[PDB]
Amino acid sequence: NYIVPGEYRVAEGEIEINAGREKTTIRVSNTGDRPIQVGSHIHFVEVNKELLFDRAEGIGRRLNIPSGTAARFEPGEEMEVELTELGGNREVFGISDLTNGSVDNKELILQRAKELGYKGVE
Amino acid sequence: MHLNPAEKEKLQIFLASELALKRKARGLKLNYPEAVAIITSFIMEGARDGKTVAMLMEEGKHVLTRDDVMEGVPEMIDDIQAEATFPDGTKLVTVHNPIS
Amino acid sequence: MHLNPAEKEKLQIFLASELALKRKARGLKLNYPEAVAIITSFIMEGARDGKTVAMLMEEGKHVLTRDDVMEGVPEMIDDIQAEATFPDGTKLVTVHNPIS
Amino acid sequence: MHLNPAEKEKLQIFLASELALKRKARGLKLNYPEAVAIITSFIMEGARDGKTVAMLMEEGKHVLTRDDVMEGVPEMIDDIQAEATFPDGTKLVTVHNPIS
Amino acid sequence: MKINRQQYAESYGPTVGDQVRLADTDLWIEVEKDYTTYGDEANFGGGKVLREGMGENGTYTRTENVLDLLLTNALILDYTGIYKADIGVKDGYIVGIGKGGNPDIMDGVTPNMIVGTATEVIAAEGKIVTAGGIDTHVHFINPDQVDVALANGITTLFGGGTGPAEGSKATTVTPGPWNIEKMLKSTEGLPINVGILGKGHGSSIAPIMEQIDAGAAGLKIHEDWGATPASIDRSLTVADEADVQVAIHSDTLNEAGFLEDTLRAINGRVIHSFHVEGAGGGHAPDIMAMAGHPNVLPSSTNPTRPFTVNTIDEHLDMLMVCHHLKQNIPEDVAFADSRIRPETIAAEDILHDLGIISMMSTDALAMGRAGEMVLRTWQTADKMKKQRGPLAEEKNGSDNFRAKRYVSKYTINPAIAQGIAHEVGSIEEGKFADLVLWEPKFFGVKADRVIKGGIIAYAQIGDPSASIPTPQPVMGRRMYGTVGDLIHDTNITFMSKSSIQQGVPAKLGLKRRIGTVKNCRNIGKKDMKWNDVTTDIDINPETYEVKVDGEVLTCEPVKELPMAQRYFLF
Amino acid sequence: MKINRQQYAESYGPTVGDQVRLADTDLWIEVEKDYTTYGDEANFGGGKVLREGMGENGTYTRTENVLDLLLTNALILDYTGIYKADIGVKDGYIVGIGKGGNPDIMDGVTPNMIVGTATEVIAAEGKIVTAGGIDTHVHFINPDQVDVALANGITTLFGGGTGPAEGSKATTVTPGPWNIEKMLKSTEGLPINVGILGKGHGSSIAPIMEQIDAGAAGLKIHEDWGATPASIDRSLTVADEADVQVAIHSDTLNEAGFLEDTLRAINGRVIHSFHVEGAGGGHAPDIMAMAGHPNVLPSSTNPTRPFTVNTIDEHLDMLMVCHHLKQNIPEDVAFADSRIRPETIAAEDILHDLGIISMMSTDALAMGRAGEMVLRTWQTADKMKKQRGPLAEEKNGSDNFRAKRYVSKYTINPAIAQGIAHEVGSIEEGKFADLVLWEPKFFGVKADRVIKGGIIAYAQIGDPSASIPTPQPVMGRRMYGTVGDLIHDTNITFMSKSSIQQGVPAKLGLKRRIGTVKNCRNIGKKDMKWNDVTTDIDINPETYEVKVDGEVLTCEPVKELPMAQRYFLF
Ligand code: NI
Ligand code: NI
Ligand code: NI
Ligand code: NI
Ligand SMILES: [O-]
Ligand SMILES: [O-]
Repeated sequence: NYIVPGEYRVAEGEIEINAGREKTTIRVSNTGDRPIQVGSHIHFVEVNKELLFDRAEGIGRRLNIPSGTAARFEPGEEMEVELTELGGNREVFGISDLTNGSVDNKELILQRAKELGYKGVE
Repeated sequence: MHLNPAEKEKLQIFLASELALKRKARGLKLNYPEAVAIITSFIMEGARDGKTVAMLMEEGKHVLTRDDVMEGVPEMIDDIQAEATFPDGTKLVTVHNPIS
Repeated sequence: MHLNPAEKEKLQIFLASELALKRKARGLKLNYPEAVAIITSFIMEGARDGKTVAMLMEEGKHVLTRDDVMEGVPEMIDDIQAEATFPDGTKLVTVHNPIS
Repeated sequence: MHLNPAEKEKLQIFLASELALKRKARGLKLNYPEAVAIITSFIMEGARDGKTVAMLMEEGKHVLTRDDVMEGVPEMIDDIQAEATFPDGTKLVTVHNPIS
Repeated sequence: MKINRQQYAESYGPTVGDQVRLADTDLWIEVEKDYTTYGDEANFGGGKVLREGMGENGTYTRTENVLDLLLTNALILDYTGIYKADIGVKDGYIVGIGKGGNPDIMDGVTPNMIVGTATEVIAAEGKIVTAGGIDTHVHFINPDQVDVALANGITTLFGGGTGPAEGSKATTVTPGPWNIEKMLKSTEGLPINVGILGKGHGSSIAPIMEQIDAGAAGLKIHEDWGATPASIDRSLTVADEADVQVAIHSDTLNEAGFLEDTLRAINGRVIHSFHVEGAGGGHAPDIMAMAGHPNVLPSSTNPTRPFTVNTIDEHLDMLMVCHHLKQNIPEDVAFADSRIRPETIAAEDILHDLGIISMMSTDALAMGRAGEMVLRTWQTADKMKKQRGPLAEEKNGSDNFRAKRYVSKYTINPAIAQGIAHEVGSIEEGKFADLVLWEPKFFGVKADRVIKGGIIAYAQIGDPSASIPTPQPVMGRRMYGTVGDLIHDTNITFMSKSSIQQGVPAKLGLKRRIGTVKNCRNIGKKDMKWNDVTTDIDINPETYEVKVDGEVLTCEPVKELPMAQRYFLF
Repeated sequence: MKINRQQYAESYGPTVGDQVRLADTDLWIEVEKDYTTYGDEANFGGGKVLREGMGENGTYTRTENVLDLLLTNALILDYTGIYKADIGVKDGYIVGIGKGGNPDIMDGVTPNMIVGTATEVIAAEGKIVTAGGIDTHVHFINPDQVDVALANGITTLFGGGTGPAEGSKATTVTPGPWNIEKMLKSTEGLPINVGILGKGHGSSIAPIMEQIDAGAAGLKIHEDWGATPASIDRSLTVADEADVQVAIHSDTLNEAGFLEDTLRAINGRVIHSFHVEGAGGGHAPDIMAMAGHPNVLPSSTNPTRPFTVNTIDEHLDMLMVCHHLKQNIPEDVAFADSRIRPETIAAEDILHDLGIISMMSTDALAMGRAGEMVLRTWQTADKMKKQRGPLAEEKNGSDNFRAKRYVSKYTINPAIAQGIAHEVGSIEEGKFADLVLWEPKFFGVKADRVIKGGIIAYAQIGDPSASIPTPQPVMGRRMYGTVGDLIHDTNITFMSKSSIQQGVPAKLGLKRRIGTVKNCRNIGKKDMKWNDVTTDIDINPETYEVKVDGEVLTCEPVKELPMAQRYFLF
C-alpha cells in the first residue's frame, strides 16, 4: 500500500507486434566506415547504398522491431535482422525515390536500385 | 545589477529552497516542490562555487534521502535539471534519480 | 517544481516576513505591511505544519503585540486572511484583531 | 499588505543581497550583481533604520572592499543609487565609488 | 516478436486492461479499448515512425485528409469512455479519434487522420487527456484568476462581473447593455473561453431581455438583487424566448417564500441551481432538495468539496466576516448556523457519488477557488471510494464508473446545462480542440499542457534561457496561443442567438470566435451524463438530516486529502 | 585649444587610434576613422550643442533633411568597419551615418543629418553600437524566450514552432498552412522581428509549396521528419522556385545515406547547414565537412561554443536524457559517442577563427540558449586569440580583423543567408534601424538599449517609481516600442514573395511591417562577409580527427571564460 503517484498496474500478458504478417530473416552488412542506424518503418530496400543485402528481400518490408526503435550497424558489422511486411495500401513514395508507387513493382524498384548503386541487387 | 530574465526567475528557486530548508529544520518531511527547490538551488550554488558538472551530477544524488521526504516523493522525481553560470559559462546539470 | 500562480505569489509573503523579522531583530517597531507579512507567513507555515484552522485563529492573535509595532498599526489591522494547503486541502484562515 | 509596484520590485533586491551574503560567508569573492545587491540592500535597510542620506553616502563606501570582490568589480561600479522611505519620505541615495 | 506489458506501457502508454493511479489518490482507471494496430503505433523523434515516406505521408496536401495536429497515444478520460487513441485536430476542432499515420504502409489508419507535411505532433504517450473544464460559476473579479483556472485544466469560464465592484464580488452578474458590451470587449484579451450572465432581476421583461440582445449568454438570479417570485418568473420567461440558461442563488432568508415558493415560480421550467448544498447560498436549510427535481440542473461550488475536519470552522468564520456579522448578535449567529450545516455538507459528498448532483463549479473569488474545481472533484471521488467502497456498477477492480461519473461533473454536464455542448465539454469528433494533458502523477492537480482551439495556451515549462525547456524553474506559463491575434482564434465568446443575429460582434469589433448558446430550454436532469438521478430529497427542518429513499445520508469528515500537501508549495 | 586624448574619450567617446576592451575579454577594438569635426561634436543637455539656433536647426520642417533620431558619438562595430560616427534615423530606417547637427553654424554636417524640431537624441558617447543580432535557428517553444533574446542584443528570430509541442521542441518547423497562419497571428504580439520556417518534408511539391504560399519565409529539413534524399530534393526545388532559404539538420543515423548522399541530393543548390559541427545534429561523424563546400552557408549553434572543460560531460548527458537513451544499452552509448565528439568541437573553434564557419545561431530551447548567441561569439574569439595569437591580418596590436570576422557571424551573414539583408543585419544607410547600444564593460553580455525600427524596445533601466531612471533595481524591461500598436511599426514579419503577392497579410489582418525574403538562391559561401573560405575538410572516420590543408585542427578546452561569473547572478 506504498503509493507511487500516477503509477501503472499493467495487465498480465505480452503484446505481439505486426501479428499475422509474414516474417523474413536476412543478413545485412555495413560495408561503409561510418555507423548506420535504421528505423522501424523505413522501406527496407531504400536504406543506405553501403548496406549490402539481397535488396529484393527488402521490397515491401520493414524491420520487425517495436515501433519507433532502430537497428544499429557499426562500420563493417554484418548481422541478421528480421523483416515484416508493410501494410495499408503497400505503396511507398519518396525516401530514396526507388518505389514511388506500389511495392509490387519489384523489377522497376531493383532497376532503379542497381542504376544508383544500392548494394546487393542480383 | 543589470538582471536579465533568467537571473530574475532563478532568484525564486533560491527563495523556495530557503523556505524548504526552514521547513526541514523544524522537522517536516518535505514535499515534491520543496525537494526539487532544495536540490535545484544546491546545483546553482555549486556552479557558483566553481564545481564541475560531473561533481554536481554526483553530489545532487546525496542532498536529500528517502527519510527527508514524504511517501512517493522519491518516485515522483526522475530528474532535476538546472542551468547555471560555471567558471566556463552556462552549463546544464541533470541529476538523475536524486532521492533513492 | 510545477509552480502555479498562487505558489509564485505566496513566495513573496514569506520573503516580506523574513525581511520584517530581520527588522524586528535589530530593534525596529514594525510598520503596517511588515506586521501583516509576519502574521500572514505565520499562518501559511502553520498550515504546512498541519495545525488546524481553529489553532491558527487563536495563535495568530499572539504573534505580535502592540509594543512590537508603530503607533496606530494595531488599529489599522482589523483582519489578516490567508489561504494555505492544510493536510485536508486549501482552507481560509481569518485572524481578527491580531494585534490588541 | 497593499504592496505597490516598487515595494514588490525592491523585495528582489533584499533577496539578491541575502543570496550574495551567503556566497560571501562561504568564502567567495563577489561579482558585479552580488556587490551591487549587497550595497543597495544596505542603503534601503539604513533608510528603514532612520539614518540620514548623508550617513548612508558615507557608510555605503565601507560595506565591501576590493578584497571582497572579483578583479575589475571595483572599477565596474561607479555609483550605486537607491530610493527608500526615510522617516521624512522617499529620498535618493547615491553612493559614489563604493568599493576603492 | 512480443513486448512485455510493462515495457509496452513505458514506451507507448498503457493498453487494454492496464490500470493507472490518478495522482496520489486510491482511484484506478483501466484502459477499456485501444484504437492502435500493435507495431504501427505513431511516435515522433529521431529514427521514429512519423517521418516522410514512413508514418508521415509525403503525397497529400493539407485538404486531403491531413491533420494540423496529432496527439499520439492518448489515454482519454471522458464521459464517452476511458480508452487509448490518437487524437487528430484540424481547423481548431477534433476531427478524428482513432489511429493516425500513413495509409501508404500502416494498417488501421483512420482515413482523415493522415500525418502529412502540414501536421504538428504532440506526444501524449503516458499522459491522461481530458476535455477542458467548464466552470459555470465564475465571478469576474480579478483578471489574475484566468491563469489560476488554466493551471488546473479549466478552459471555459461562464459567469459575470465587472471586476471588484460589490455587485460582482457577490453575484455572477454583468448588469445591463453597457456593462455587458464593456466586458465583451475586455474578453478579447482573456485567454480562455467566456460566456457572460446578465442580471436575472426585474418585474418587466424589457430591462432583462435587453441584456440578452446586448450579448449576454444567460442570466443569474441572486438573492442580493432580490430572488423574488417576480424576478425568477421574468428571468425564466426571457430564457424560454431567448434559448439561454438561468442560474439561481435562491432566497436564503426565506423572505418572500420557502423552497416550495421558488419551485412554484419556476413552474417546471429548466433552471441551473448553483451551490445546491446551500453553504454558498439558498433557502435555509433545505435548498439542496432542488437536486431531486427533473427540471433542475444542480451544481456544487467547490469550498464544501469534500467534507473535511476544517470545513465547518472555515465556512462559519468566512460567512461571518464576509457578511460583517457579529459573534455577539444572536440573529447573526442564528443566520450563520442556519446556513453552514455539517448535515447537508456530508450529504453533498454522497449526493455527488450517487449521481444526484450533476455538476461542479468554482464560485471563483466570491466563495470558491478558481483553480480547484478539477482538484476537489477527484478528492471527493477518492473520499467516497474510501468511505462507501467501489460503486456496485464497477468491474475488474477499476474505478472507471466513478471516474466517468465524476469527470462528467466538470466537462460535459456544465456544457449541456449552458447550451454550449455542441462546441465544448468532451473529447468527441466535431467539437472544439480544448484538451488538457496530465502526467498521471499530477492528474487533477497541475495540468502539463492546456490546448485551446488546437494551439497550446498554457504549459508547465522551465527556464526560457536554457538549452532545453525542462530545467528549473518549471512553472505555469502562457504559451503562443495567448499572444498577439492568436488569442482571437484559440478562444470562443459564447453569446445569445439574438445578439449574434443583431450583429453585436461586428458592432463591438469582437475578433474572437463566436459561439452560439442553444438547446438550453428542452433539457432536464435526465440529460446530465452519468448524473441523471431524480428522487425525493427530504431535509429535516429541526435536525437538517438529509434522507433519500428513507435512508439518512451521512458520512464523516476526513483529516487528510490526497492532491494536497505532497504537491503544493503553500 | 587642445584636449588630451583621455579627457576627449571620456567626454565624446574614443577617436581615431584609441582602443576599447570588449567586456572582460583580452579583445581590443581600435577606432579606424571618425566622421566628426573636432570642436563641433554633437551632444545633448543643459548648455550643450543641440539647442535651437546652435547645433539644432530651428528653420527646417521634418521633410527638409531633418532626422527623427540622432545617436550622437557612436563607436560602430560592424562588418563594414569599426569607426566613430553619428547615426541618423528617419521613418524607422538608418538614413545617415556621418556627422549630425546644424549646417547654419557647424562644419562637416552630413546634408540629411540635420537636428531639427522633429529630432529625438540618444547619447551614444562611450557606447559601442552594433546591428541587432539575427538568430536563424529559433524554436518557438516558450514566449518568455523573446525577452531572453532581446537582453543579449538579438532583434530577429528566424525558425519555427507552435509552442511546446514535440515537433516544435525538436525542429524549427511550423507545419502546414493552418499552423503557419496561427503563428503569423501570434507574431503580431512578439516584440522582435520574425520569419517562420515550414516543414521541408514531402515527396510531392504541393504539400511543401502550400506552406510558402501560406506565409512561410523558408523551410527546415530535419532528420526527425525524415531527412531523406526525396525530402531534401523537393524542399530545394520549392526553394529555387519561391526564392526562400532551406535549413538542414541531416540524417545523423546515416539511415538513407552518408554525407556524400545528402550532398548529391542537394546537387549544388544553395542550403543553410545548421549546427554544422554536428553535436546539434547531422551525419555521424563527418557532417562538419559541409562547411568546406561553396553552395553551403554553414552555421554553428551555441552550446558547443566555445570548447570548455564542462562541454563534453554536459553534452553527452544532455543527449542521453533528451533522447530517453539508457547508459546500459550499448547501441544508445555508441550513438551518443558517435555524435558528441571533442575532436569536432575543438576543430569548430578553429573553423570559426579561420572564416570556414560563417554564422552563429542559438537552437533556442531545443539544444541551445536563446540569450547566448552574441555572448558565446565573443567568448570563442577571445579563446582563439589566447590559443592561436593575433590573426596574421591584424595591425597596430588591435583585434579589428577578428572583431569584424566574428561580428559578421551573428549580424550580416545570417541576414544574407535568409534573404533579408536588404532590411537588417548591419549598420548601413537604407536598412531598418535595429540598433543595440552596449556599455563596453557589458559588451556582448547585457545590452544597454535595444532600438527596434527607431524606437527603444528593451532597456536595462531601474526603479520606475524613482526620481531618475538609474536607481536599483536595474533590470531588462520592455520599453514603449513594445506597447499598444507601436509593436506593429517597430517589428518586421518576413514572408515569401508569393504569400505577399497573394495578400496573406490582409487575409490574416497582420499590422506588422511586412518584409520580403529575396535573393537567397544566387548566393554561396563567397557571399559570407569575412567568412568566405572554401576548402576540403577531412574528418577521419576512425579517430574523428579534422584536417584542413593536411593539418590536424585541435585545441584545448578552457577551464574559465570571460563574460561569465563576473556578470551573472546565477
Ligand atoms: Ni451564490
Ligand atoms: Ni457566486
Ligand atoms: Ni537540429
Ligand atoms: Ni534546432
Ligand atoms: O455564490
Ligand atoms: O537543432
